[PDB]
Amino acid sequence: GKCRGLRTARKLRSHRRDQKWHDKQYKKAHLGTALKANPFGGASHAKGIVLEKVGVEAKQPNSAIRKCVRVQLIKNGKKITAFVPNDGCLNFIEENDEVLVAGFGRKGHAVGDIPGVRFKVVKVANVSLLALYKGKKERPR
Amino acid sequence: ADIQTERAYQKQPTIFQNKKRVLLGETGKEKLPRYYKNIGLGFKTPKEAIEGTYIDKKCPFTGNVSIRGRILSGVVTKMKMQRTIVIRRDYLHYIRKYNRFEKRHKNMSVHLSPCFRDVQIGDIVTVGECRPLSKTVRFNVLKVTKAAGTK
Amino acid sequence: VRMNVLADALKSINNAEKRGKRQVLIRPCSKVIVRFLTVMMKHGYIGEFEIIDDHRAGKIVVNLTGRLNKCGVISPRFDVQLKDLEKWQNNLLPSRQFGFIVLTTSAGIMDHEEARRKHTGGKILGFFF
Amino acid sequence: ARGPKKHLKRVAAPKHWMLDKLTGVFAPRPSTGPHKLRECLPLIIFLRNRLKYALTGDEVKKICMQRFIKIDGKVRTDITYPAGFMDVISIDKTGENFRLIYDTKGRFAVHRITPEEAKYKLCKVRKIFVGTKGIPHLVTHDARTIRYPDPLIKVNDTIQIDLETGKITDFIKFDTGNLCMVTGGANLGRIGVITNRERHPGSFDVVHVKDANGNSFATRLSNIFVIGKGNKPWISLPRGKGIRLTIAEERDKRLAAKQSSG
Amino acid sequence: GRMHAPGKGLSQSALPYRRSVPTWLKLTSDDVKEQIYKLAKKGLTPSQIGVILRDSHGVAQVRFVTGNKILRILKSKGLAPDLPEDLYHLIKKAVAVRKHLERNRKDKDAKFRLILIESRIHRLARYYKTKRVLPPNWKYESSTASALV
RNA sequence: ACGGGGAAUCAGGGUUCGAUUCCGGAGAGGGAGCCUGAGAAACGGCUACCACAUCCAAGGAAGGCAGCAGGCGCGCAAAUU
RNA sequence: UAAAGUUGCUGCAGUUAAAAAGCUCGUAGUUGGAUCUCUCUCGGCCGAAGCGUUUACUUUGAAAAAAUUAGAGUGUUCAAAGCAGGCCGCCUGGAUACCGCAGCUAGGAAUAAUGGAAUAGGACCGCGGUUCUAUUUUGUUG
RNA sequence: GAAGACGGUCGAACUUGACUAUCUAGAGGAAGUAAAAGUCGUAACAAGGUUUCCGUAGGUGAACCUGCGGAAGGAUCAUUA
Repeated sequence: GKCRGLRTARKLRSHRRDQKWHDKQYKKAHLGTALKANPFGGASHAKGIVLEKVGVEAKQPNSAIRKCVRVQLIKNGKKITAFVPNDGCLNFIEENDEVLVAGFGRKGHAVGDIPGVRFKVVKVANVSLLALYKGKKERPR
Repeated sequence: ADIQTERAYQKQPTIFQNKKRVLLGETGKEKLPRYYKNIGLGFKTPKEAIEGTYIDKKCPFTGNVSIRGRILSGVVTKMKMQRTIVIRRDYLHYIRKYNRFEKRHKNMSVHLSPCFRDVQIGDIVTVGECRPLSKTVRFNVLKVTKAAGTK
Repeated sequence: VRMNVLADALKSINNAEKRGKRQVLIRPCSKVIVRFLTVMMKHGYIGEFEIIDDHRAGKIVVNLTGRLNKCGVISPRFDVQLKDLEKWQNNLLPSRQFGFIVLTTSAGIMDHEEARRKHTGGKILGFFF
Repeated sequence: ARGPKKHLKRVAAPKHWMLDKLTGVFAPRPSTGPHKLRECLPLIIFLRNRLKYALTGDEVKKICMQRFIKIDGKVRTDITYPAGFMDVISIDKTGENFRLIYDTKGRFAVHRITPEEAKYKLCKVRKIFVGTKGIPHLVTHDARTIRYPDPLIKVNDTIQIDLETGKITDFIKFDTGNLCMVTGGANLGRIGVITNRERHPGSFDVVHVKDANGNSFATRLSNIFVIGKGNKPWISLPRGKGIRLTIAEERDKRLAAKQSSG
Repeated sequence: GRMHAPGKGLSQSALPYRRSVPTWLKLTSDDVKEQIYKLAKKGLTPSQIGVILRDSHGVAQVRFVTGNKILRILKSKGLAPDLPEDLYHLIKKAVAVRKHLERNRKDKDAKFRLILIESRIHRLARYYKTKRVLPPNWKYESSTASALV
């Protein structure tokens, strides 16, 4: 059992502090390896340059080709795969253009069928993918 | 014993000892008055300080220190320095989240006058805060209370 | 070994009350145990009890009236101020209409209501309801 | 950091000035003077925020440079001059004398006094010392050095000072049964009779003071200022007589006054 | 239970309620003191003295006839041993186990039991040192132990 | 990781944040040394070296926006010369 | 951040879901059975210098920057705000609470620790052996 | 009373020695992980066709086999004077 003594404050606090390191979220948020291995470097978004268009095959139960792009981040030169969300939206992207990329919503985790893809394209050429999708804006010339 | 154990002559600065002598007033020794003061806060001057021969400029009773500020207590744990002893102050620190306490301690290096003979490890000492006496000494032993196990 | 003889006494009372017994034997007895039992009795929770005097430490035969739901000890004896008394009442008592937290204060051993009346904190010994 | 500071933020000013928070970033930094920074009322606060003869600090400067304001009988043109407890502020042009006195809320009230009572003040002696060929000097709470005081006068006593000559007229000893005011702490501004002083050698003495309404409180010895011999003050008191009211009593009094006034 | 064994034995003396000299016992307090003195001179420890006072002289409890315990009686007269009886017996048992272990060096059970006995010896010595029965410099050694026996 | 007052959340207990207008500290590109002065190891003072950089008639001279605006750069990220 | 009693002090789990060290000993650490119900003096219906061994605890008091929070008053046209305002020159506010821990202070004496005669150097009650008496020397040095 | 000089002291100071790291012109070796029920088998799940598993050691294309000791989470809570 646990120690219940008026002078056990140090032991209880030390035990709590050591046992917190066995929590995956606490260890992730307090070690620095996750922060240093995060391609965004702790940011919410990052700008990158599209290196090529790729088609990632959905996981085994489903069957589709998710259109993604290989982008190299300007901040650190790291290469990542960013999903191009909507349909026909890969047509809005051209090679070697600047894209603003956010996370996929699961904090470094793959989302849905797309295996190993944790980023999604938010902007291409300083215009949001949603504005191009609905015809609100057109690609800069 | 012989108080002149240093390369400089040891004396109380207040006392003028080589006043002009008198042959009839000589009785074997020249006689030496003792400078002593009472520190405040109801602390009695030990009989040693009033009737001793030691020279200690950091003694609260015969030296040049003033007792002002905190009056603290502790148990003597080391007596390996010259006129300085290491006492241990023990206490309980309250951790609020656990509503509990932890045993903490810290060691204070305090000046011990030669007027306090028979001070032992485990004795309780009431010390008074003075000006910095050395790098780490800021308290002077004012009173010594024996440990119950002494015999 | 045995520590907190009050804990053992209250555990014996609780286990006997769960079993429906009319009497319980508590040994060893103590001043704290007797004072706690008296505080229990003045509120009508246990009824009369007898102290058997053996010449090392007492025993207590407590008659049990089936009015007791839970008697418990709070170890360690946390020191409780008047401000924290409401939080302790919320934590330990089933309702604000009944149930008593027993504290040892400089005025003696008494329930939390009497502690508020005498305007004193203390150390929490236990509770009963 | 380096050298003295010369500014005072509006929110870092003493709270008894009752300054706003939106009327600028700075508060009038009181000049050096007889009273402490946090226990004084700068002349601009008195002439603008309290008396409302000025709407801006420039108007306070205009008023003061006409030499219309005298503190303790001396004309002061410094609009940030630190005026503190017991100071007499005389305006001969409008013919009114005030004494800087504490209210039971711990704030300098606008207390009007007669021209006859503006001729003197009360000063608590802060120290007495023999110096300069044996002359006894006495220092007061307003830094007034008086030579050759009465040998009976000791520290914590009160002396009546004639403002024209700056010399001691009479004195009240610090003793049980003497009227006094509290000049610091939680009980600031309260007036009562000293009942017991309990000494703490090497520490602060604590003085117990009983109100004229029976209420008793305690302060540190440094916060006591003897006001009168017995229970009669030697100076006029504010609308409240040093009797601090509870919030319930004050609310009841306010409601009754509004009922009986309008 | 036992300090160094898994046993939870309950056997022990059960003292009677009365704290009075029994009716059958005609021995006065001084007579019991003299018998104790003679038994101590014979070289018997307080446990043995109490055993033979109970078993042959009808002295149920010497404390209830004399008002003093046997060890205290011996200390007052001045013929009490230097070190206490239980500590002496523990040291004797440890010496015997060590002497056995020198000629039987493959007895790991003997080594385990010697460790247990020496732990008991150290606990008792620490207690007696806090109570100032033993000098603060007193220590138990693996060489001078047989001298103390 | 400037500290605190404090902020978000919070049944009770707690968890996280506090560069940021108030108080205290530190620094003025990095180090170091000084003059003056009551007060500075001051940088909208000086003297060097280190890095960067301006004008030159090539002999020399002159620098310090983590002040207010405004540029560049950096970036997901922040306004008027 | 809450949800997360999925970091569990309150308040989690550890036969088989993740998990008790192979087994004892052992120092520090943590925890530890019953028991014990206010005195010499001073200005005659007071006042006290205290050492009653202290500590923890609890209660009180003092002291403790505003701003923020809580909160009193006040129709910013309501409100977030602000510290203003109100009446036919006058009247009134600019409250109050909290401010942890450590330090200071005065009560309580349950609980927890500690201590007081045991080897008698033991408590109270009146004197010897080594010395000078803080000027008891007041018509003068003494 | 200026320049200057000796001597001290503080002491910055375009590279070597303890460069802990990272990023890489850089192939190799060993893994892991994800794809694919492609290939060779069938180790385990039924007594899974030699009961399974543990520690240890050796051997093998590979699952694995075997020796010694242990466990039942066994396929026996039982087997008889």
